[PDB]
Amino acid sequence: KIILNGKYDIANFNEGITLSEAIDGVAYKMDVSLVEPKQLKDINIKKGDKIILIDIAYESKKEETIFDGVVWETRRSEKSKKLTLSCRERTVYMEESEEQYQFKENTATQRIEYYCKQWNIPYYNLANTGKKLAKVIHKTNILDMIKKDLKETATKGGDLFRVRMDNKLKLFKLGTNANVYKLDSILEDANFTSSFNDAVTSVKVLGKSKDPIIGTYKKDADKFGTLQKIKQDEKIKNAKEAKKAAEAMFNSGEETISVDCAVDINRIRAGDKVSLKSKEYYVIDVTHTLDSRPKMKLNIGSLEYIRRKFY
Amino acid sequence: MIASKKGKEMLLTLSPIYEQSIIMQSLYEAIGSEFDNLELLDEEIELQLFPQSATWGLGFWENRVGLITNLDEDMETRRRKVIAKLQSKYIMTPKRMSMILQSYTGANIKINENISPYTFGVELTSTQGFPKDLEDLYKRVNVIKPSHLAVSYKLVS
Amino acid sequence: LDLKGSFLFDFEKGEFVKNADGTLKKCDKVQAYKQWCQKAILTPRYKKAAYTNIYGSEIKDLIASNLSQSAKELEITRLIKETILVHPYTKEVGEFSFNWLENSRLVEYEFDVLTIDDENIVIDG
Amino acid sequence: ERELPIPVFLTEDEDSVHERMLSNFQDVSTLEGDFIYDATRPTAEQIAELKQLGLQNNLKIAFPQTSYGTYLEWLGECKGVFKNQPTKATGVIT
Amino acid sequence: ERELPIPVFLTEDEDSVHERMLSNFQDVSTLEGDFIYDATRPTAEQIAELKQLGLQNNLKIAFPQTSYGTYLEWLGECKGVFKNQPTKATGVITFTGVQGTIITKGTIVTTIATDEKQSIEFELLETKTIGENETVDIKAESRIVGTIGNVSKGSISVLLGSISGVKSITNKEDFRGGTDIEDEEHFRERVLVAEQEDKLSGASSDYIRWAKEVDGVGYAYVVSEWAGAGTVKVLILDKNRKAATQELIDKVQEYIYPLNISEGENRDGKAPIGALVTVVTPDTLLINVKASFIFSNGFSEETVLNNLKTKIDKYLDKIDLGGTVSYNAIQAIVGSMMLTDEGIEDFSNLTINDVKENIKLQDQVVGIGEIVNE
Amino acid sequence: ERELPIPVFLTEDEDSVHERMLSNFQDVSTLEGDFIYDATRPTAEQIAELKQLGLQNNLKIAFPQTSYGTYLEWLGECKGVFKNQPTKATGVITFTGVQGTIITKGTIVTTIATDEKQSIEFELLETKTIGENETVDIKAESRIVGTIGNVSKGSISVLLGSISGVKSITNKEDFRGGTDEDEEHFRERVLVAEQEDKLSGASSDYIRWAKEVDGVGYAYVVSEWAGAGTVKVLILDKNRKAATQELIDKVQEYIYPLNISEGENRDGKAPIGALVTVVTPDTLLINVKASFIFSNGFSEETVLNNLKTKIDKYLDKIDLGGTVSYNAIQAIVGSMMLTDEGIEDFSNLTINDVKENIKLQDQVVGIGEIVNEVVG
Amino acid sequence: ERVLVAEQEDKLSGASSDYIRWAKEVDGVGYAYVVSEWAGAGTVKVLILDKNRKAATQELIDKVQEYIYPLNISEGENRDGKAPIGALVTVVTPD
Repeated sequence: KIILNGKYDIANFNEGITLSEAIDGVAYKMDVSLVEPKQLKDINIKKGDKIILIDIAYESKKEETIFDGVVWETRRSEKSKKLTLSCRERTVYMEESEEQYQFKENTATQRIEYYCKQWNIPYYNLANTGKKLAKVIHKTNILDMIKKDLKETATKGGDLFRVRMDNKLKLFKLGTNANVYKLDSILEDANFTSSFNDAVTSVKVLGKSKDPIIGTYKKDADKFGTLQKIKQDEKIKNAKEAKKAAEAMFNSGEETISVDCAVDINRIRAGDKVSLKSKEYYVIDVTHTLDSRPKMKLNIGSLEYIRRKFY
Repeated sequence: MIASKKGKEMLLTLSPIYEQSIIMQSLYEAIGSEFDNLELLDEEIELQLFPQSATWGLGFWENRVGLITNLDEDMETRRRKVIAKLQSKYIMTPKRMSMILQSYTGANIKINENISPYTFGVELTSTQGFPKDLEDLYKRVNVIKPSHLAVSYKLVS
Repeated sequence: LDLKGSFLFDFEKGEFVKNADGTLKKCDKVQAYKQWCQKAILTPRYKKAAYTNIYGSEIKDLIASNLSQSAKELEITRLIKETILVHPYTKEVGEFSFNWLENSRLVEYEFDVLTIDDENIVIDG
Repeated sequence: ERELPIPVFLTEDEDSVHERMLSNFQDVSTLEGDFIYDATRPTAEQIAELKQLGLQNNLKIAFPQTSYGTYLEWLGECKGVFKNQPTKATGVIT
Repeated sequence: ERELPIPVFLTEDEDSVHERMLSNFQDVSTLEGDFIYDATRPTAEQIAELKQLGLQNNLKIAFPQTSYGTYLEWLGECKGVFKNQPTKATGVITFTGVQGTIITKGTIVTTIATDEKQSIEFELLETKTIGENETVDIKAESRIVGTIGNVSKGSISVLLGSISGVKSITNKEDFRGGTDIEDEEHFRERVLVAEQEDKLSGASSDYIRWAKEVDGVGYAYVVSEWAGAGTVKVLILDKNRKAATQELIDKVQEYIYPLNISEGENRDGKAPIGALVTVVTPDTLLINVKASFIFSNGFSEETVLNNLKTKIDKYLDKIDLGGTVSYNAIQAIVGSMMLTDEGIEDFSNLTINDVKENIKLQDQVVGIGEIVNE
Repeated sequence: ERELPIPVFLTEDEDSVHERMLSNFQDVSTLEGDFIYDATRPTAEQIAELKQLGLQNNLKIAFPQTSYGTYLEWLGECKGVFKNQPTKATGVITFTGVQGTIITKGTIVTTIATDEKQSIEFELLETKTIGENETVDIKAESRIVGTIGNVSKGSISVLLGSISGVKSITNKEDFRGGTDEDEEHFRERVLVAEQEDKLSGASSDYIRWAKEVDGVGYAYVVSEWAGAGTVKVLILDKNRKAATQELIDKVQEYIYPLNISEGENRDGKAPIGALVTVVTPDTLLINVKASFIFSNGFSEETVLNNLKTKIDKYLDKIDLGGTVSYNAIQAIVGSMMLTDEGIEDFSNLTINDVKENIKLQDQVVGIGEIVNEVVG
Repeated sequence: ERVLVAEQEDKLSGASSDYIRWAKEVDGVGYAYVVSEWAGAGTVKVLILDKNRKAATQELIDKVQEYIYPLNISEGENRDGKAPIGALVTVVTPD
């Protein structure tokens, strides 16, 4: 409804906005399509411009900044003067800037604070993930390093954390959204899919590092059969770490719902805890599309499958 | 018919079938009596939150300020003592001292600012007179005055 | 569903019916449902603050309205139907009939049909 | 003026109070418009209204950070501070 | 701690309210399970719950005695008391590494994490280079404010972000400071003290306050216009309520009323201008209690006697200069040891200075004497 | 009521039974409507019906966890537990009429039957005459057991017949004698009576039985206090005070009923031959005497009442057979002196004119009368 | 705000430091100096310099005097200034 840019208000030009995020996505993504007459052409929107989308929030019905990022790419058509943007929050910067860091044994929160301090990234008070990580040397992107240590934190019994940018970097635990919205009331169509596609019933740990930690921790072998994996990570250097990694991998296969909603719940985001029918599910992916009729589509799943796949 | 005001309001808030119902009328008469008592209790509670209208909360106020709680004493005397105790936490300028002593006694006071080098005079005035015992006023003046100063008194009807 | 009963209220006398023991005369599920239906019909809507917007009717407000005779018949049908149908036990209400006996003084009939009045198919594999 | 924090009890919802009242009933129907509902709902509504207005007003006037009027005047009198009083306009007329 | 003596009508039982409601009905059954009882009982429940939790709480949080949250802080502000905030811990880290290695401000160094404990983080406050001794001392603070930051020596031994050239780190001394948030009980005590204390200025009570502010002295007494108007005598005693040393008297004098003079700083003490304050040690009568003390199990005779002596010594503060020592009050203290189960089971033959009568001070203070068991 | 597990055989399906019957046929057609089907299917249906209803009902009534009615009554009789029987409502009915009129026992009077309600029948237990005064009172009883009856004050108004000269029949007060027992409550009683041992009525057993009664805090026993195997039961209430007479009677009836008639025997916990009596210790009253001197303007009554409350609070700590510390009471009095709560001075402090610690013996202690000596 | 400002804990005795602070609280007072018993009987002088070290004006002198020690009190009035009871105070400026 309001698109601030730097100074102007280009909400008087946009054909539609689509706010999309994935649980493992690089960044909260806003793809706003505009018509580009002389008026919009004058201001000369370039890549790197700062877009802030403001719309009436679902919670309190007050205008709140639902998106605050930067224009990552502009594509302009000439025959039809339709300028199209693809906005990203500043976690896209972290996913592109490579750097090598050597880390001793420590927790994920300390590592994230170290990254932010090194690269001068503003950040709120980061939640203590608690889990203690093994010494590693990293080379991938900063977001890649953060995701790697968060995955290793999900292993060893730690809670599932996800990093979202907003104005200043936030360490967002998955099941900690304020409002557990119920989608059954506006359920245009749902697609309950169940499978054994990524089911894990057994896991045979073969430790590449010593405390000779080896074991098997089959959990539902009698019911679904011995759907076995082999976890052979150097980071597992402990018997309890092996047991917790095994326990953080068992699941009954893929179990998700491809939900389609006729009303756009504005504040939904990846990782949020949302209800369909009596059950509760975590948002694997959300794709708003703020056309003339607000609309939302969701892909949600159980905790076990999400932990198995994305962690 | 219901006697309580709140009972009548609550009955009228329901469906109109209960015009002749003695049972529901008596029930909401009792409920309205309870709510009237609660409203009066709320007003009384509003009185207790202050030292001027403390009433039975004057005991709480006296316990707060450390004064000796004694129910047999006059309520106004307890109020005056509490106010004087509360007002003793700032500079002993003539205005503050005069109003503290006036609040304690309840009679008009004018501090003379005595001519002698290190004395201060206090003059009392009461249209209704005074009792024959006013020693506690002198005790409070001695406790409250600056240490190096002396004091003199006179009383007027 | 698990609907439950209530106590009788003789609308003719406007008093609860009580046994010789002094306790109020308990009644069955359907009896309490009929009592509720009559009470809801007699309760005006939006005016008795103890209730939500769902409960009550607006039949009394229709008397002062300027709509025609047939329009008032349709309004009465709509109002009674909407007022009754909020109850879960209700299945269907209809078969409305009207009789303008005097020039402008009306008598109307209606039928209420319960959830238990439904007819069940008999089949199993 | 500082915003007043309120206890959770004083800001209870009317429907929550009514549900707490109706929790004990399991034999008699508690539907809206029923006689049990008739007996119980106005009590809950009055409880919510009183608890939200009167008690919160008492809490507001209790302290000098939020008191007003005569209440704030008395709380000033607790520490011996008086508000300046008004005066009549004066002058000369020819 | 103090409890609010609430009236009974404001603390009615639920059953009493229900009975008062049921009393009105005349021609209807009011038994359990009937419509009237089952309909009025939730209302009685709600009325009692509102009365207690609303009115009692709202009345009692308005007073400092029974206020817990921000209301207590607001009352303390109203009477000029502020709750003590927590604070950082502070200390010095001894780095060890190759000379020329640069350690920068903002670097984090932590203690050793375990399966039980999260590592306690400390942030360097300075930027320095390792010296010729292959070491350097750098100040730091605990990032988390509280007593947890006050870790022991040699515990801060883990560097967060690897710095080339740093060989090892350690803390030679335990980190100090690290105050936590003040407890509600201590804040209530201080607020009540401010509420009940006069907090005057120039009066005898504030003179005693200024005396107590000086170290060494335990107790003090003041006489107004001892030598005519404009004169003040301050009479001080040590921690044992014995005669104060002349050095201590000089300390209190220079604190309150320096006898030396200067053009600008005439005296510039705590006393008002125009006062004539004299600081001395008083004449001190000694009151010794002699009795047959019988002591409870698990308590030492000497420790209980010393505690009783300290309590009587505290009572001597209530005894004013030239006041009267009460035999009955000392009996009360001695038996209050028993009522509090403080190591005394029985006592008898109680005498003070070998007499059983109240003793009047001839304008002397009373010093704590020995407590003698027969 | 516990859910009944059923064997798989008793819940067999009708079609399964019919298939088992028809498995042996391979030459003749077994289609629905065929003669073999005609001969076989009703047998299978009846087998399924009987096996599902009758046998499962037998299994249900077999055990007390699921039995009901007379079956549950018999299973209670197995371990000697009877369900409480109902009683007829009883009371008094007032009559008024000609003085010469005579009202006989067995007369039937009922309530007002209506469309909503039926009449409750009552019978008179006495024969009376109105000769002396125009109004008489006659005892009556309901002809139907149970909570039915127990009517309100003026419910009784109808006479089935017609008696000469009777002007009005009105019940004066509500009847109270009616009572029904719940099946589930009786089942719970049956299942509670399952104790294995500790039933001998030793000191521990009697202490446990006394503690089982509500309101009993502590219990003590004296063996052969009066010889012949007699047992005393000294009981303290929940707050260590002397047990009330009502509580004493409750415990007595629980352990050793005394109201047994000729055709009755004790159902209490006390076994045969064990004579039991419930007792409470004596409550010593500590009257305090001293020459109190009160502060300026303080009310003597209020200060003495506060001191009374404090000393009573202290005495509540003392148990049965405890020691009353006079030297502690001295400091209880002197605490108000320390706090300046009105008491300016005191002397000749005594407890019942005693200046030493008193030892209780078969006694609890409570606050007596606070008396100011006011010695001349 | 007046009620909440009146919350000072101590330093209320009217010593030399207290009088200097009170003089500094009045706007236009740069520096202040005190003479103890300049006229005996506990009298106090208050020598004041303006913000620019110059002699304080008569209006500023009157302002400081009224702030610390009012002189226009009537019969039915008492001093509300910072000076406690018995402390005679006068404001002066150097030549």
